[PDB]
Amino acid sequence: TPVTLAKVIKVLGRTGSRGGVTQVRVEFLEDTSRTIVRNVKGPVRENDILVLMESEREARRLR
Amino acid sequence: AVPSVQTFGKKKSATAVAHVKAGKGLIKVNGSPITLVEPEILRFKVYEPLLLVGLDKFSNIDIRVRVTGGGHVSQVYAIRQAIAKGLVAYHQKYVDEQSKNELKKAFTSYDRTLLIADSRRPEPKKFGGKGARSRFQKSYR
Amino acid sequence: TPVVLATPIPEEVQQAQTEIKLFNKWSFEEVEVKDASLVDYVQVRQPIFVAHTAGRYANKRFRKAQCPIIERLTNSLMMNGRNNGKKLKAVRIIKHTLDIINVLTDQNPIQVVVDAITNTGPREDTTRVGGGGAARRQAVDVSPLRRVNQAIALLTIGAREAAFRNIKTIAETLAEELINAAKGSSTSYAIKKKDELERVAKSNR
Amino acid sequence: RRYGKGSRQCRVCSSHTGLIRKYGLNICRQCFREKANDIGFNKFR
Amino acid sequence: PGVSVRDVAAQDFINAYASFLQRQGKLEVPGYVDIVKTSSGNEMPPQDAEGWFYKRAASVARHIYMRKQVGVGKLNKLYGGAKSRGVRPYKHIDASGSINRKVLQALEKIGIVEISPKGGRRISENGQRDLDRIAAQTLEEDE
Amino acid sequence: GRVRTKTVKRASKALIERYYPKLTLDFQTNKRLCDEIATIQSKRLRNKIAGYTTHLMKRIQKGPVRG
Amino acid sequence: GQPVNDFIDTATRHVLMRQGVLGIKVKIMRDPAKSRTGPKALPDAVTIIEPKEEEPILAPSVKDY
Amino acid sequence: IKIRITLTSTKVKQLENVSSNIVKNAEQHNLVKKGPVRLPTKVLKISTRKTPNGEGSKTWETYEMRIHKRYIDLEAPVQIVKRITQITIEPGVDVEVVVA
RNA sequence: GAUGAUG
RNA sequence: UAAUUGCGAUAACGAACGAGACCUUAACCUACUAAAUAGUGGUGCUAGCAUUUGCUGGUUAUCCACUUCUUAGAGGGACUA
RNA sequence: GACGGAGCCAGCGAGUCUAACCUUGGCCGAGAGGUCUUGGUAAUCUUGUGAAACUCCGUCGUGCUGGGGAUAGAGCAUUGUAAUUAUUGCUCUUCAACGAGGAAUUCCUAGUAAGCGCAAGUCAUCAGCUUGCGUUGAUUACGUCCCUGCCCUUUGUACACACC
Repeated sequence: TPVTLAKVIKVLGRTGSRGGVTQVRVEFLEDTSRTIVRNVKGPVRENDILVLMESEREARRLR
Repeated sequence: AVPSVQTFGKKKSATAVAHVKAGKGLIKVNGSPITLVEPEILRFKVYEPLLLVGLDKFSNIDIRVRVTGGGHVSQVYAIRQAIAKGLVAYHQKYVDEQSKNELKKAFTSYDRTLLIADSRRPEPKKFGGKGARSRFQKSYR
Repeated sequence: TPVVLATPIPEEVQQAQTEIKLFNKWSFEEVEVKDASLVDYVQVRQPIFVAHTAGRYANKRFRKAQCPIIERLTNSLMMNGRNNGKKLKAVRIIKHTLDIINVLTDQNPIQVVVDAITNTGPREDTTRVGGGGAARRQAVDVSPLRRVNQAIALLTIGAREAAFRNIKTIAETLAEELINAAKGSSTSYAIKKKDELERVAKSNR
Repeated sequence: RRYGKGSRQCRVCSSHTGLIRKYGLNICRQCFREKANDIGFNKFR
Repeated sequence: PGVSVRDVAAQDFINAYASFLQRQGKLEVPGYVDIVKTSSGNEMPPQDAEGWFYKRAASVARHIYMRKQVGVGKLNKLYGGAKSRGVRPYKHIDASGSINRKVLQALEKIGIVEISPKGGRRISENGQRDLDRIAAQTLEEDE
Repeated sequence: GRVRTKTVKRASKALIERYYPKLTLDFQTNKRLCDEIATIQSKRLRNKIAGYTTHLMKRIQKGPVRG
Repeated sequence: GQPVNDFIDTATRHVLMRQGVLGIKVKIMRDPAKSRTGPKALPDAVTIIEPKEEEPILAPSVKDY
Repeated sequence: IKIRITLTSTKVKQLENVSSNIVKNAEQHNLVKKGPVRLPTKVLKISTRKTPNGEGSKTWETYEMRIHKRYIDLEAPVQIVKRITQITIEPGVDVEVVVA
């Protein structure tokens, strides 16, 4: 299956009962000007590149 | 007298003293050639300050090092600091400023420890454990 | 041209004045791996000699990303108690292992190590989530730095477990592990584990 | 008699156990804490 | 150019001198070379039963050349090791005093060492000639 | 955290209200002035006092500081 | 802190009354301004000297000699 | 006339009054002397449990007594040597003078 | 917004 | 903010103990005062290899100098400038 | 990785009066140890405490095997009036469980965890313990209030021995 790439443009906060899940907003490389918010599992900064296995799943917040 | 310079380097308790003077290109550590330094795998740590700036600079000089303290690994890092420091102090006193600056730029851009010592030192033990932070095991039943 | 001194420096050790080679055999100009996401977290642009630097990387959050990758693979072989420390064995085991890769594949050995990293970092993982104590799994994305971290751990855990109670040496089992993973072969411990994590993740979206 | 636990006693309290002999103090650990300031052992680090 | 013992790696020199003395055959060997083990810390006698005594002599020869003086005690310290002690942990244990005394008495009878003021043994003018001569050969064999 | 205690806040305030014409933005100059204008018991506390006095001096250049 | 050692004296005694022993402890904080040897004030005491009045001058002048 | 005057005390302040007295006194008699050689401080440590009865968390305590030693060498006539040995007696400082 | 009795 | 640490607000105003300051120790100083019971260099005597003025040792009964490394006393340095 | 021969490097300490301490060096002995001398009341000598892990070159080769050294037999020594219920050290022989460990549970954020050994405390002899010391030196967060608790405010209470 295809895989799409996106670029973190902001880090919103932290979630999970124990803080191991940061929340980010991203900008897709191809077809930019589409942004999605989703959760990540390890340390992360601005300008990082994330490989998204499925593009269209916007992620919920525990608070 | 012939031009001379004395410098030193340290890592943990290891210390090495490098006497440097105008000569023919000798580089001996502990009264032996630099080619016989042990442990073998880390020979290129001692060779590094020479290679990085070319062997040319070392042709007109004699360098004699001596090491004490620490252990097998920490001594090697003391030697490499002394050799780099000796060359910079020699160019300070007997060549010119520019040469010292450009030399220093090469040494620093590769590895800072070649010239500035490592500030880390060991932590004391604290009663109640086998180490500075570790503790004995606790039990409740 | 070669220079001679009062102390002779062998000719095997004099060509390096033009370019730094790892273990004085392998070059760095030709190492580049195409995973666009992982460039800023694999360090192959500062050539070094001996893979024994003694740097400080545990004082700030992301300083470890600047450590050259060969040394971060060395670090992970010093494991399971009786081998903690003993970095001089790790440097020797990686000197042998890089050598075996070149013989077995006629290819740059460092570039093979890089490819093994970029084909093992799982892309999607799962997290425990619940309320009041009852829990379940939920899918999340995995960050670039952690992709490299969990890559190295898998490559060296499999190589350590494959050699234990075996006739083959550690430098060999690690050599086989790195060769297969970079090929994308399901024989590797690293690749099989990756697919187990990503299969679970898809089922818990 | 020439040796052992019976050959040594705290010079202050006649106690037999806990005696410290370093530097020829021969004072039981309890009494040492009491007399430490006068003897010249202070608490620094 | 000249050559000194310090200009050749220790591993090469020790084997070179040990061979030379084995061919030459006038070094006195104490007879118990098959029974004794080199220290109380060890559990098996040397594996190279033929040539272990010759190797020990070479090591002591170089050892004196580097430094002022030594004594049988200093060599026991240097050739000790980690005693197993079984269930209990390790501890440094000194080496065999008999063996190290009879390699120093042997080395005197060959003329490589002499007693010195301030105690212990010491290199002799003849000792320095032999070791230095063999170092230059070992370099020549670098081809 | 680099918060400064009331001993530092008030000793620094007490020097500006008496020695504005003699104080400057230089830390090294202010540091030496506080040897001749005050009696302080330690190098550490003296350095901190002179440091915060310098800090307030920059503030006054921008405008009136409260209090 | 350290000033305890400098400026505090202490003592303790046993009183064998008929009901049983009862102890006393006396603490005296000497006044540091009267110290003859050692620090003359607590560590956190800062003293600021009151400067003299200094009037503006009228016009530039010179003096000869 | 060679002499070696040594000093040992647990408190530096008194010991620098004595030493500074000796050297400044010798230079006004223009004698020849070595400098005040300061040997390494030797510290004495005693470690002990605070608790007098064995109960409670294992809390350990350490004490320290410090010893500072110094010596000077003098080559001076005996008459001046006599009064030198006599002056600079101070509580808490110990002095020994050896000839030849 | 799963479970959790007693001294 | 590590801190009842501060900025402030204010029916409260000015204070005291605790935290901080303070002390001990670990890091730096080719800058002061010195030092063979610590060091290094040179020079008398001397062993070996080569011998163009070279490489490595011995001699603490040779003597001279010096303080980079080692020791301490008195000070400098960081205050997030 | 075990074993063998070589390589070869610390820091913190302690040491002799109403007296026997720390011991270089020489010689005998497989070894422990024995004997004759010597320096140190100590930056002077023991002591560069030539320590262990460690590197190199070899022998063995996935075999409860040269991994493992418990439990036993026999002999030679040291401390002590006295060692039997072996004080401890040496030598040969005997050569068990143990194949990485269930529910549970401890410690830890860098010269730190962990591996390695040394001096000191007790001490005639006896450390597998404790207090410090150095040598080799990673992996993983740079967060959260889910479990265990802590500090401040608001709120309910039939609790005051105070949610046991």
